[PDB]
Amino acid sequence: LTPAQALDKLDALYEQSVVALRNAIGNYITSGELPDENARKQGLFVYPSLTVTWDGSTTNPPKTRAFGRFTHAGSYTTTITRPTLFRSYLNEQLTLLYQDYGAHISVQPSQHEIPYPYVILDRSMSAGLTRYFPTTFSPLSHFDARRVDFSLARLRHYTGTPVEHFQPFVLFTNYTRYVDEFVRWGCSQILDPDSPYIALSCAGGNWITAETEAPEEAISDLAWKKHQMPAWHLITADGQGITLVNIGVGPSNAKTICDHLAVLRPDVWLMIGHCGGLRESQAIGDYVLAHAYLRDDHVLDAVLPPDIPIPSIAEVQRALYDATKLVSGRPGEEVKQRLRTGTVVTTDDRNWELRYSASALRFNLSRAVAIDMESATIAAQGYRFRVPYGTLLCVSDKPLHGEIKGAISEHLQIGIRAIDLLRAEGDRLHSRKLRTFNEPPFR
Amino acid sequence: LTPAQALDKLDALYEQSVVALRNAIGNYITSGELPDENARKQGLFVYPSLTVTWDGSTTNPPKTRAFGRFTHAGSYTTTITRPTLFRSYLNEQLTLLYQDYGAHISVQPSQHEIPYPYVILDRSMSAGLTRYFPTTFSPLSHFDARRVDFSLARLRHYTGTPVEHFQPFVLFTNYTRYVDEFVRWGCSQILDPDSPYIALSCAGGNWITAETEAPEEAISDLAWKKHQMPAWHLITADGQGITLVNIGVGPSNAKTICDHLAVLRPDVWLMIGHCGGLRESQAIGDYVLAHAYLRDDHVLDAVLPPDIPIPSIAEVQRALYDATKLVSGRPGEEVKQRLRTGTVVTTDDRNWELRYSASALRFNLSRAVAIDMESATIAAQGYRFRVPYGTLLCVSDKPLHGEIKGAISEHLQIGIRAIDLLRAEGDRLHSRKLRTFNEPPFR
Amino acid sequence: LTPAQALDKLDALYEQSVVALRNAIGNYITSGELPDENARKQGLFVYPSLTVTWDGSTTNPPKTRAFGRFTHAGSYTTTITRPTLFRSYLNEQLTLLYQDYGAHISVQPSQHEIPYPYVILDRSMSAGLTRYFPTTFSPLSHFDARRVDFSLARLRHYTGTPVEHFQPFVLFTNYTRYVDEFVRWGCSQILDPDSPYIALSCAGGNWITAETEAPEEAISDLAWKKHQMPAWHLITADGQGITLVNIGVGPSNAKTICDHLAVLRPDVWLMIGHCGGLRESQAIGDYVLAHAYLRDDHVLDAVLPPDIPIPSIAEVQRALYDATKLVSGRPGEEVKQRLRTGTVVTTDDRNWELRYSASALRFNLSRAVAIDMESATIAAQGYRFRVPYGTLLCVSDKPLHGEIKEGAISEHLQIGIRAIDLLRAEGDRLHSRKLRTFNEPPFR
Ligand SMILES: Nc1ncnc2c([C@@H]3O[C@H](COP(=O)(O)O)[C@@H](O)[C@H]3O)n[nH]c12
Ligand SMILES: Nc1ncnc2c([C@@H]3O[C@H](COP(=O)(O)O)[C@@H](O)[C@H]3O)n[nH]c12
Ligand SMILES: Nc1ncnc2c([C@@H]3O[C@H](COP(=O)(O)O)[C@@H](O)[C@H]3O)n[nH]c12
Repeated sequence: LTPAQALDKLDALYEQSVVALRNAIGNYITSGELPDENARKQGLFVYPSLTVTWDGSTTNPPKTRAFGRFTHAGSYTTTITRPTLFRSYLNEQLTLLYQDYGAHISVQPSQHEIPYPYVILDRSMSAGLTRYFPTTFSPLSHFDARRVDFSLARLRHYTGTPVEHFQPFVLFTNYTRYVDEFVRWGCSQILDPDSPYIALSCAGGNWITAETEAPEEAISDLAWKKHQMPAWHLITADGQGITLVNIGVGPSNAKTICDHLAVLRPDVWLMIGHCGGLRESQAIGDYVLAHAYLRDDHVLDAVLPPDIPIPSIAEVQRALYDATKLVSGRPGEEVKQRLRTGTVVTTDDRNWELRYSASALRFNLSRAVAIDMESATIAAQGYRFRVPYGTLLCVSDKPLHGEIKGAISEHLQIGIRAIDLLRAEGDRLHSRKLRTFNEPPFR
Repeated sequence: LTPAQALDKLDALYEQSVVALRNAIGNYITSGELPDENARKQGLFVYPSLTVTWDGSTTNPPKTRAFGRFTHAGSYTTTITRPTLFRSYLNEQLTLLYQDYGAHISVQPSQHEIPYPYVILDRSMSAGLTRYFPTTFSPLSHFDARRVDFSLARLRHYTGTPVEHFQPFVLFTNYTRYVDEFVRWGCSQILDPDSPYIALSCAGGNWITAETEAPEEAISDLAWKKHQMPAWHLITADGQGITLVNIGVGPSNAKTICDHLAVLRPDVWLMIGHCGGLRESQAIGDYVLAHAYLRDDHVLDAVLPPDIPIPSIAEVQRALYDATKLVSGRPGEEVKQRLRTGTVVTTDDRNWELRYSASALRFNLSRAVAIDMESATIAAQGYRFRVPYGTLLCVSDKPLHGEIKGAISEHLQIGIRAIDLLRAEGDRLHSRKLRTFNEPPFR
Repeated sequence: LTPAQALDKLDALYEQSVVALRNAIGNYITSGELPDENARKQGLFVYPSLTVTWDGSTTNPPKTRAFGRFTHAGSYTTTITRPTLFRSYLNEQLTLLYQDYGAHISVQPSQHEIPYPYVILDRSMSAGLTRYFPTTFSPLSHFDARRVDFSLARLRHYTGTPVEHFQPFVLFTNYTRYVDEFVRWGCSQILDPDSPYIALSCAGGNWITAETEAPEEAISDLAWKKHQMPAWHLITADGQGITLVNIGVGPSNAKTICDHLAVLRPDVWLMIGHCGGLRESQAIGDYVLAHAYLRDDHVLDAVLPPDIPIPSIAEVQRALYDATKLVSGRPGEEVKQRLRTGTVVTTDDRNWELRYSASALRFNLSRAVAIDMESATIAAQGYRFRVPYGTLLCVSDKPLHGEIKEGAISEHLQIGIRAIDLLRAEGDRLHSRKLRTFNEPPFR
């Protein structure tokens, strides 16, 4: 069975089950009719199952590639959802295993039923539905159908945007003004015929395009009230645009959003936000490129102990560095005056200043250069879900030197230019630094 | 007071006290005569004291330099030992503060007496000596006279080498064969009139030079029997040679040697040794460039908690990388097949294999690429003492894939070439990644 | 089946499999030929299996013996390797269970194949070998064939000595000069016709005997360069000599060496080395007999938590004490002036002095008397592997009293040797129940 064939059968089996489930739900709601146990046990409401086998024999397999590899011979399977949404991804991944290892692809109904909430009111019916309907050999991919549907639903909820509009290159900010600037620059790019950017999905619903009646409707103020972490997508025909998510504040929220965004398998996400500068030689407006993180955020301690080192992705580091040279003033070694590369402390205690003594030893021990509340969490999540990551913050205050609580446009530009550099980079973006011993074949 | 003047007064006060102490000791040994309390209380056996003051006013001070900087106005002092041995260092450091800040230098006797053992019997004398003789602002430097004398004495003991022969660029190895190769290459370089290398200090005493009668006396086999960590110095006229220390095995020993070597203020130390490859795609003989460390060595947990991130020094990382391209085969992106960049696990349990299950979770969580017993320790110590560091290991076995327990020359060459690249690098070697908030002015 | 019979069948089955494996390896290397799955599944490359059963019925079994006992009825099994090397041991152990409990012995092929590396080319073969060949009830013994072969190979590597030269009485030292003194005394004993010592296996290869051409070749200086922990064996006809291992420095190394030496089932191992004296009344050259250890070595925390008490073996303690009286002058309570019995601190931080304050509280809390870097580790390992242990250190410095870093070396080593003698004559009184676990394997 081939890639194109596998995709088509997945679409078929999936479409069939969702329709069969929607059908049964309608029947129950109108005539209190229930589905037959036999049909269900036969895959009536089941997710498609994708299996890929490898015999182990191959001339010279990709020993250096970061993804799309086999660590051993055997069968790798996974339930699948929304094949259309994941068409590109699934195609590309299956193609790599097909052409580089001559793997045996096969599709068939799984043993897992689709929870009815994902195929769609009242509350009395809620009692019956949950009673008679579905509610809530190595891994071929990181997440299974259940986990993916779970996160897609949630993404829309926190983002106020359809998941089909998310681009592979993500930018995260903890400062509102950045989206204003992003949207402005975005609309501007859409009007330029030479720019690949043809649309702008906005949190709330707005869909700005070149044929739009007064693109002022871009930023809906009501967006921040109904969505915890509003997103904005600058789309391109080939889906290689830029997504910007205003994550808000705190490690808790940073963890939450990454938990979901991870299922879309981004190519990279960068943290472009504010931070407090801890060094006297630092000036408000300066940049900090994190080369390491002092994880005082707690939120991920249980799944990733604080002593597990979270490294820097060299490719992303150069990108941020180079992009900073270009956009910010003249290049050379002069950047040093405006850019500091060092360790960033991420805390879950905004008011850490009320306890400086207790913190001072840590800052000193870590040679801390800046402090924020999202960096380490985003980076750690990137690391956990094999999503290249990077952090370039901008000093907005100097807590330790009597300057507690513009460069916005420039800062955002550095982020965007970095994206550009990484996009052209092609596959050099992905390395083996994030690969696990039991790494799934799919990227 | 000027740099040259300060150095001269330091030499004087120091020379005087050591002679005065040596004198008093001889008098006691021969005639049981004791020193007079008044003279001592007047600085008879005291170390010289170096004080540097800064008013705070200066046009535009070095805001980007890694060392020789003032974080605030005030006086910085420190006791000093062996001014001749530290002549270059002290001169350079004082010149920087003198010319860039117009700092006020001053020398005077301290309140600290030189422990008699450092200026050099039955149980009867030792009893008297320790009874009647000395026994064992902001800081201007990292270590004080007592701490420095303590380490110099120890360095000679573990190394079997005079401290005056140590060079600024250090190489560490946990494999004996590396010194054989190093000495061979070393003697070879001494015979070449175009090579800056003019001498080779050897563990045990040997001093090979171009005018030597059969330089076969180089490696004294008795060296490993009388010295725990034998060193070899390839010296140059300007003292910019290469020092190689065979550290032996274990985190304990790695910690010990660095504790002392740190007082000589090296420019950099690289770990060039063996390790176990943890990945199936790794082949014996491949190289591992550490970008992070999983500190399971324990030995430094109390002074530097395992959650404090130990970063990579970019400059050292590139030098190790480039040096690997040059020396090892052809350049390009092909290095990837021979070189893996990733996280190294340093353990204090050589037989960790006897407990794979317990370890496996850690290896996986850290994306471990290799495992040794000294790396993280050496790097952590470098970090602690502000000594740029780096690690480039060579896979000598594959514990997880059966194969358990020429390239040596190549490996060593990579280390040496890296040193060369860093030496030419000049000051770009030192960055601010290791600076503390209360960083002493002296490098 | 009887002891002698079991030994013979073990030798047979083992010899057969090793030869069968060596054969298959040769075939692959020369003709790329692979073994047949059926033969292997039939015990072609398999280790012998030793099983001992007990019905539970017996007049009056040894209720006080430290080893060779049954806690309950049932079958006890274990894979076995190098039956020749372990002939004495295996025979003695099987004899005890046979005659004291009338146990049912039986030998047969196991389900475990011998990893090819233990029966010993190039690099392009390593890939194939590891692909087509074997790579790297209740237990009858502490270690199985896999674990034993693993350690034997390693012992030779760290020691620079063939495993069959190791004696039951082991001495550990962290000071080079002790081997010089040991070898000297050793050669001397070999020349004396009244001494049971007939040979001296040396690290590196040398095999000194009475018929040797200038026994100066004893200590090969190159030994410390090619072997991390050089050993020296003073052998006797009945293999009851003394083995000396120069372990070097650190808890890591102390742990490593004991991990391997334990499979040879020593009768005892003593730590005879230097330490720092922490008491003002202590004089350089004094002795310290450890009655307890403050484990600040870390290296064994995971498998043996620091709060599990590591006790002193009374028999070993008396031997060390008496030996000290004899060798170090006259007996009586006059030893007190030269010998202090107390708690020893074992750390993995040689430069602990750089943090005295942080340590002071601990030293004080434990009534610490000395500090070193190997004792607690050696002792803990002995405890873990049921190998009687003891520590008698010699103060080489006084870190806390201005005396920071030999005739006494010879005396110290003599105390160690005399202690061994006392323990050797002690017979079985050496082994007690203080090290027995609830699920203790029948074999010593
Ligand atoms: N001195 C400081 N301490 C902690 N967090 C921050 C920040 C960042 O700014 C945000 C905090 O916002 P407020 O400064 O409005 O409380 C956080 O998302 C955090 O990443 N800037 N300066 C900081
Ligand atoms: N699989 C492994 N596990 C732990 N350490 C090592 C080493 C290294 O090898 C040395 C240990 O030597 P041996 O392999 O001779 O015991 C240590 O210095 C350590 O850094 N190589 N392979 C290793
Ligand atoms: N004051 C002290 N602190 C720690 N270890 C030791 C030792 C022992 O001496 C050895 C250390 O050697 P060096 O004293 O040459 O560094 C270790 O094996 C250790 O057991 N002697 N004195 C010591």
